[PDB]
Amino acid sequence: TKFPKFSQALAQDPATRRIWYGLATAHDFESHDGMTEENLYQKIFASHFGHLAIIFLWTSGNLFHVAWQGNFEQWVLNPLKVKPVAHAIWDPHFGQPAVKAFTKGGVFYPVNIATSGVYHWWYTIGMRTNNDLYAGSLFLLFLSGVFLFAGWLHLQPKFRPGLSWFKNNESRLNHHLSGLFGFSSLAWAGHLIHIAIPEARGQHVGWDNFTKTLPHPAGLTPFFTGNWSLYADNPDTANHIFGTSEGSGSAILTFLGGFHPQTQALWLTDIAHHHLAIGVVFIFAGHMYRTNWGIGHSLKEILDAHRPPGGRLGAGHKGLFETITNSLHFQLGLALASIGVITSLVAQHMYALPAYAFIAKDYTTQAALYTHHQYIAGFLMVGAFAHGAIFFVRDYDPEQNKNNVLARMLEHKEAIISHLSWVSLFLGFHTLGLYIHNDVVVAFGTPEKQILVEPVFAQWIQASSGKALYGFDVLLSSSNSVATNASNNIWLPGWLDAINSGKNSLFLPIGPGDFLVHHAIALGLHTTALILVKGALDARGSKLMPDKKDFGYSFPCDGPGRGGTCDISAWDAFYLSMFWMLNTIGWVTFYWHWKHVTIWQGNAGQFNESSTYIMGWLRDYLWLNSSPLINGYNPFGMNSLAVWAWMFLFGHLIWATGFMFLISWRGYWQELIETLAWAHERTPLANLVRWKDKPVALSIVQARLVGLIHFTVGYVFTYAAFVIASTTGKF
Amino acid sequence: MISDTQIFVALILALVSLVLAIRLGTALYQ
Amino acid sequence: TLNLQIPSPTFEGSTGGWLRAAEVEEKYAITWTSGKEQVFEMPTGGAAIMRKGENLLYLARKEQCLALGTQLKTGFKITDYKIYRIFPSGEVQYLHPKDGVFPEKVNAGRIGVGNVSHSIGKNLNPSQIKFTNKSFN
Amino acid sequence: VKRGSQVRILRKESYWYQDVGTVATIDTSGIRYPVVVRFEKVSYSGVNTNNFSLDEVVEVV
Amino acid sequence: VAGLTPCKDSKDFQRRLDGSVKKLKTRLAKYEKGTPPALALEKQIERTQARFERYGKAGLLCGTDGLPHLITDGRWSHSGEFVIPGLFFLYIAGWIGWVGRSYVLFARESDKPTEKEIILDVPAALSFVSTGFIWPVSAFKEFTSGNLIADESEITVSPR
Amino acid sequence: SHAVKVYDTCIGCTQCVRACPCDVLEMVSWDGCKAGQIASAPRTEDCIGCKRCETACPTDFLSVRVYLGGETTRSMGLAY
Amino acid sequence: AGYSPVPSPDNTKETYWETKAPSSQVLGIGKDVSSGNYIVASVVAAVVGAACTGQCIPLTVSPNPVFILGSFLLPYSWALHVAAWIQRNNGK
Amino acid sequence: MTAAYLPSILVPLIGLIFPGFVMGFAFIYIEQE
Amino acid sequence: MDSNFLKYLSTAPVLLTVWLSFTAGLVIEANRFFPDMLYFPM
Ligand code: CLA
Ligand code: CLA
Ligand code: CLA
Ligand code: CLA
Ligand code: CLA
Ligand code: CLA
Ligand SMILES: CC1=CCCC(C)(C)[C@H]1/C=C/C(C)=C/C=C/C(C)=C/C=C/C=C(C)/C=C/C=C(C)/C=C/C1=C(C)CCCC1(C)C
Ligand SMILES: CC1=CCCC(C)(C)[C@H]1/C=C/C(C)=C/C=C/C(C)=C/C=C/C=C(C)/C=C/C=C(C)/C=C/C1=C(C)CCCC1(C)C
Repeated sequence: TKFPKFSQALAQDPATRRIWYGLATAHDFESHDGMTEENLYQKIFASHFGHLAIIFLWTSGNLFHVAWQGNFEQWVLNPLKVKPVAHAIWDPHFGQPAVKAFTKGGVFYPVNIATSGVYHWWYTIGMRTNNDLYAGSLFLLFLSGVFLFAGWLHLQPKFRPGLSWFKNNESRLNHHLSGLFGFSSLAWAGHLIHIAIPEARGQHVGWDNFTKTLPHPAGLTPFFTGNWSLYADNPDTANHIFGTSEGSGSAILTFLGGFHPQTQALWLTDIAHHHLAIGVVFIFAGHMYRTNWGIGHSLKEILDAHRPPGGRLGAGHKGLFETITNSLHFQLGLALASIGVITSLVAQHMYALPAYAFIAKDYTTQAALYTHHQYIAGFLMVGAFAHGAIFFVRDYDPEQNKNNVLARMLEHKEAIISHLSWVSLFLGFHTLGLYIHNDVVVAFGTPEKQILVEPVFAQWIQASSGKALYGFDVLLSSSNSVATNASNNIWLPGWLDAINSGKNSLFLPIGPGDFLVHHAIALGLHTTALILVKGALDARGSKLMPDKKDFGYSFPCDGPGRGGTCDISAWDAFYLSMFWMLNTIGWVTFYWHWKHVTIWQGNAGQFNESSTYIMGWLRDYLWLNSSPLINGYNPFGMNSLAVWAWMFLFGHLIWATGFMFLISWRGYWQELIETLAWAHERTPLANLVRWKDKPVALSIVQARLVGLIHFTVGYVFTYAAFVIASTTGKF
Repeated sequence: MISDTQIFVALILALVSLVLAIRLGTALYQ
Repeated sequence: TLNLQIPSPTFEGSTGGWLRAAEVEEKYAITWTSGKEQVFEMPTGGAAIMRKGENLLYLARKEQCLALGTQLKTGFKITDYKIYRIFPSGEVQYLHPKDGVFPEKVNAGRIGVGNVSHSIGKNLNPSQIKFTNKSFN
Repeated sequence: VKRGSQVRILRKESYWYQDVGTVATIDTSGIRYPVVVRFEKVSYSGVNTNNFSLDEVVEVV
Repeated sequence: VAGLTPCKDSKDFQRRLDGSVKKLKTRLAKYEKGTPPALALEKQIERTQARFERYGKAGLLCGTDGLPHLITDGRWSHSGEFVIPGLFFLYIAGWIGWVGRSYVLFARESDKPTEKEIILDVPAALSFVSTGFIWPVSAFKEFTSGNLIADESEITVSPR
Repeated sequence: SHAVKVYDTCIGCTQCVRACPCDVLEMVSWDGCKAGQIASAPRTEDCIGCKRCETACPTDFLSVRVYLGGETTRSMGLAY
Repeated sequence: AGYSPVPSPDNTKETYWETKAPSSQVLGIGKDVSSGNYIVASVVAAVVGAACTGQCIPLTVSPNPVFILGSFLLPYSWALHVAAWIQRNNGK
Repeated sequence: MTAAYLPSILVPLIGLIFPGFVMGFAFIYIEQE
Repeated sequence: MDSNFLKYLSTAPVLLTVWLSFTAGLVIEANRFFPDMLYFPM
């Protein structure tokens, strides 16, 4: 056969395993037949071009559908009253009741209401008409085309890059810091000053107007005179109606701090100043490394030079330059870990400090965004650790890493793993024990016997930032502090106004329930890290299979000898962490959603009192809030939430289906499929047809993967339904 | 508000991008 | 060589026997001499009666043939069992007692295949055999 | 090393690496792994004996 | 006082006490006086009142929920909430671990260590249980004499 | 097919050969072990990958290793 | 072992050290500067940076560009004194 | 011919025709010597 | 008493059950005479 053209070992398989494994190994270029390093890098380059094109097409489709089937123009008038519609529904399975139930957007056809916040995002950017969105979609289609053409072109013989080019670290770092990050954020500041702020003040400025419209009455004279403070004079009044000229100012760069009163989002002038500042900082940072001139550093020199003379790190960072440059898996792990941290940061900061107008009052949108980015964060972290393990299996050279930090990590992996295990057990034992103690006492009717620990440390941090709710008087809660006096005339007025009003999510008040759920989160993070770190460090070998690097990253097992060696691979560690990552992100999002739901209804006391025992979560969060969702459709009718109820049950179904692949293993199914093949061959009128691929059971690793995928899809879809439907049915 | 001519221009750009995507897919499959 | 005229152990039939893959790809056979008419267990399932004299049996897999041979050797005391593989072309080949003596005891003439000149700890690393044709040995 | 002596194992792949066993016999015929070491701790496979070379064992004090 | 109010002077705590006592009294109203159920419910009421009074006088702080909250930061005014209790734990746990380790070594130097670990030598086990009362100085003595920490070259480890 | 390999650690116990449900391992002559015999894997195309040979191996780290590779009808043990 | 050679910038030297101090090639353009020069530079930079920072601690809406520039000498003084120690133990 | 007809013209295509043709062609490709 | 019976009583599960029953009794009696101790009294 020639389906897995990249593997004859699969092309010669006489079973369906060939098809399955050709699917699942299509992108492991390194393992493909006759794969050279130049071909590997060039294929990755072209694939990156294709991926960028796909992203551009996806965003273009979003814009096009909001422009065509959307209510953006009638949403920019009363954004706090009109629900934003994502796209129209055309399903030939809908009944008249369903069509009517989904015509909620005042559009006269069934629609979906967007939960992505693109409406608020674009309105803040400066989009006002549907023609603006359509032009954006046209440009993004053009950009997808350009990047597809670039990907095709750079696979041509005279345009294929070389490895001396792919491994050029200094020039790529300089260009990515200076141009991709720095000048890109500078251009975003330019957009925010030339379009977004005038649009937020009711002055339309576009391609036909931006070359004659001054972003500031003084023009660029304050810039080219050193009188930069003239760009902060006359900010927008507190009575500014976003999108209109009533209450607007003339400042383009400010550091007011806090939130705009009407929009309850950060000041656009503050955002513009932020982007300009980080742009110049990144431009400076992108001039650090040596390129075709004499100025700059060399990362190899720095890494080799950094060795503490005490010798507590050994050879320090010698050889890491070659290790990282020659291992794409090391780079992949670093990038994935950093992007995961940054997307968790995006979730956290985007709720505590909303940047888009009126997004804070879109409760379902905020919850959906937070859950989305937290789940993405967890996936990225799991992937980073998985690719670290893959690097250890494939790209690690001990002789090159003779007694540097990496070899030392491997040296004391036992200490690392054992202490990680101890801290996991510590956290788990005691957090679960406190929860059970509270459960039992409250059950016996003695809630006064609960162990409720005030999160005084986090409360102290809040007070240091300027929260006066808790009486600490530390740094910014103190009016006579040097920290207060230093920033009293820049941002502290607005920042204090934001922190000390209970109308926002900035530094929400916390209590013993928050303490307990935080330590549950600590347990989850530590146990996921335990599984992943153990997998990575034992990937090359353990005492059970001391030659694991020979077998690779994702082999099924080593047989029933030596006591049994099920799940003895680093892939299995990934497979096992993914359960735990899902658990932990579930805990995180449960906490976020319940706290915010209680605050939104104003009964924060419900969380403060029921968060201390697990029955409180099971009753006052899940059972209580599932009512509208499970009533999406019922014997007495249906509403728009029927889709979310159906998807809730869908997630339950696929979750339980994954249980099948995770509990039932291969031999049973193989001995059953044998009987099935016998029956087919022996049945008249159906033995006229024969399989071209011998029907076999699924492999061990394949079954683990399929069960994990079903489990994950059920997890995600069940919670997505619950969160969106409950938020939309409660508010 | 979005006219059929506009939707048609969008479709033409989509078709061009599809052609380029097929080209890139071929070049990658090699 | 294999004589296709040897009688069979008067089996009563089963649904565990060979299938179309035996007629298309490979069909294994086992021949053995028995001193009396005993009852043995088919590797496919069920009981069969072996004859006094030579008995020929057809199976779909070499593992089935060798399991039957092990049963004969341990349960009974028959050790003259020979295993053959037959292709649709009529290319009957000889497999077990490959050299006429069972593999469990050394015999002069064999050549070592797959033997390595160190312990498993001396295997190279995939990083050392990456983008090269070297072998981890 | 001689018979009835405590020797620490230096083979990385070994279940008893950096662990002490008792030498039961040393074969002078010239085989690859002459020394035979007994251990009190059983391995995962259930064997408490192994054959080692003279360079993979160090006498303890 | 830290961020909360003393529980001895909180309307929420008083309301919780009142609710508990009223529940018990409603349960009691349906039982004859002097019967075992009446006596049991009366004792429950007395225990509830004593618990609430003792919590009030203990100096515990109570939040808006009306329940005592613990200040586990190190403040000496609230040591009895986490630190002294935790010192008692650490004492008992070090005792248990020290005596268990001593017994492991004692069984190690025996004819049949596995037999000693499944069928115990309870005279020696009780000996070690007794020894466990000065485990801190004993454990530090072991550490400094070098009998606690094993060398890196004498502990088995997997290949890299 | 699966790749079965033997190393110098072989002691000639022959239990790997006797444990194989197929006939993939055979004893050959050697001078590196007292028994004078070493395991060899001539018929590796009949290997199924059960690792019974690996189980029946008394040497610290196994003298016989089965590296599961490409799958065929015989490797997959498909009677159909 | 088949990995392509890693390209490094021009004039890339070996800076790895197990001596008491790095080789003074770590200091690049300032490799030939004297240890006394580094000491005086570090002291002057520390004083000037601290002064220019104090002149800007209660930041106004119109801070002085020269004070902003000079405040970056306090971080600079740290590297200067590290270089001073490196250059004292390398013979200079 | 207005844009309102495009959903009814396309959804059956993208959801029954494109998948059917893709599945048939991929079947022919995967099972092919 | 029979030494074999005493060894049986010295077996691990018997000792674990007896010791943990004794500890449970200790905790139960401590809570029976000094109940509702959420804190060390200071
Ligand atoms: C951008 C980042 C990135 C990149 C470039 C790579 C690249 C690679 N990864 Mg991956 N990886 C990533 C992120 C990334 N990974 C993340 C975030 C994780 C954590 C989840 C992993 C975890 C991971 C593992 C554990 C492994 C790889 C492997 C690989 C290599 C082979 C890919 C392969 O087999 O394709 C797979 C091809 C597919 C088509 C994927 C099929 C399954 C996906 C998940 C779809 C399931 C969803 C389903 C269709 C949705 C249904 C919807 C419902 C409504 C019906 C390749 C070098 C493998 C490798 O070669 O390692 C040596 C490997 O073992 N990666
Ligand atoms: C996403 C794409 C999609 C689309 C566009 C449709 C469309 C349709 N489905 Mg649905 N369906 C889908 C996915 C889809 N389905 C999936 C994924 C499933 C699996 C759960 C089902 C399961 C399903 C069932 C069980 C039934 C439908 C039915 C229907 C019909 C709606 C009700 C009606 O009154 O029509 C009915 C009126 C008609 C006049 C039908 C005419 C249909 C013509 C002949 C179609 C032309 C077929 C074409 C020539 C085949 C090309 C093959 C090629 C790709 C290889 C309609 C044809 C109902 C039906 O009646 O289907 C026949 C029905 O009973 N569907
Ligand atoms: C609710 C289910 C559950 C529970 C309780 C645990 C518990 C544990 N898992 Mg996890 N795990 C789970 C589901 C669960 N797992 C699932 C579904 C998977 C996917 C396969 C995994 C996969 C997994 C892996 C891969 C790993 C863990 C680890 C751990 C430990 C984490 C540290 C900890 O919390 O220690 C605290 C301990 C507990 C919370 C359990 C104690 C239970 C009770 C309260 C103790 C008292 C017992 C009582 C006296 C018995 C009386 C009954 C008797 C009479 C019969 C711990 C043993 C890690 C580990 O072992 O690290 C050390 C680890 O590596 N788990
Ligand atoms: C909800 C979870 C779940 C599901 C769906 C199944 C499903 C199944 N199990 Mg079970 N199983 C489960 C959990 C589950 N299991 C768990 C947790 C375990 C571990 C203990 C097992 C262990 C196990 C064993 C050991 C065995 C089974 C068997 C079966 C089969 C029963 C008969 C059958 O085929 O019914 C068919 C019906 C369904 C699968 C229900 C869903 C199908 C819906 C109604 C139709 C949807 C089709 C749709 C149109 C497709 C469109 C695709 C596309 C257009 C979108 C079936 C495949 C037995 C078997 O296979 O015997 C025949 C068997 O031997 N299971
Ligand atoms: C009624 C309350 C209560 C209960 C039921 C438990 C129950 C438990 N605790 Mg304890 N604990 C409590 C209160 C309680 N704790 C309090 C108030 C504190 C704060 C001081 C702690 C602090 C604590 C720690 C620090 C640890 C536990 C651990 C445990 C678990 C195992 C203990 C063990 O095996 O001991 C038998 C004793 C041993 C096996 C010997 C070794 C372990 C002990 C604890 C060492 C003690 C001495 C050592 C020098 C202390 C250094 C601590 C430092 C590194 C922080 C067990 C579930 C252990 C755990 O979860 O491990 C995963 C553990 O390490 N607890
Ligand atoms: C990737 C973004 C994206 C997504 C997810 C969707 C989704 C949808 N579009 Mg489409 N659409 C898009 C971009 C997108 N569109 C763009 C850019 C245009 C302008 C040319 C259109 C124009 C358009 C029209 C005119 C209509 C839809 C309709 C629909 C719906 C049914 C599918 C259909 O008929 O497609 C048909 C799509 C086309 C004929 C052209 C666009 C195809 C895009 C560019 C494909 C991009 C593929 C992606 C980048 C990579 C695939 C990944 C791979 C793993 C599968 C559905 C909600 C129909 C509907 O019923 O809406 C309610 C409908 O009438 N779309
Ligand atoms: C700046 C500031 C503001 C407010 C006050 C505050 C005190 C917070 C102060 C300081 C903040 C600081 C110091 C924040 C610290 C954050 C840090 C250190 C975050 C780091 C997170 C680390 C992560 C994920 C690591 C993940 C690691 C992974 C995958 C490793 C994978 C790997 C493996 C397993 C094998 C080798 C290869 C590779 C890729 C390395
Ligand atoms: C509208 C109009 C006006 C007047 C004249 C005209 C006849 C043209 C008439 C009709 C126009 C028609 C019928 C247009 C049709 C539009 C069509 C077919 C649009 C579809 C566009 C599809 C697109 C982008 C798909 C993008 C897919 C991508 C990147 C896939 C990425 C990739 C994947 C998934 C695998 C690896 C390779 C690669 C390329 C990286």
